[PDB]
Amino acid sequence: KVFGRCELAAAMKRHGLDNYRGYSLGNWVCAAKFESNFNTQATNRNTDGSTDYGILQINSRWWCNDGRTPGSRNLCNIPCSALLSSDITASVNCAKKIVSDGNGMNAWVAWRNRCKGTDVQAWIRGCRL
Ligand SMILES: [Au+]
Ligand SMILES: [Au+]
Ligand SMILES: [Au+]
Ligand SMILES: [Cl-]
Ligand code: NA
Repeated sequence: KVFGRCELAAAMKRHGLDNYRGYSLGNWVCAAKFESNFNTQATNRNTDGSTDYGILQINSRWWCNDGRTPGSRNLCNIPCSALLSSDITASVNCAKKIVSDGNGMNAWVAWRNRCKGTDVQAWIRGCRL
């Protein structure tokens, strides 16, 4: 599923991400934009041979099991394919563990490089939330 910006904002808010570990909704929408262009089916290969899955590009190295990432963990205890669903519940619940792990949203290199220190409120401008 390719979400609209405000559609994703509303889904992430309903799923409890607004100010989760202190990160305003705009941060999460900004992250999803630059990670996946709001596309739940987005997959990308990492240099280490791990893969990033779904709207928040969650990595098989640590968080999910894709059956082909040697010497990896499955800390969200999910198949990586669950992160590709039109339903963002698994992505959001896994993202909550990730951002809690000590590095906050710096775990998403695209958040650090493209969202951090920017006016992220712009990502939820005009949305009914
Ligand atoms: Au909180
Ligand atoms: Au992208
Ligand atoms: Au900011
Ligand atoms: Cl689970
Ligand atoms: Na990416």
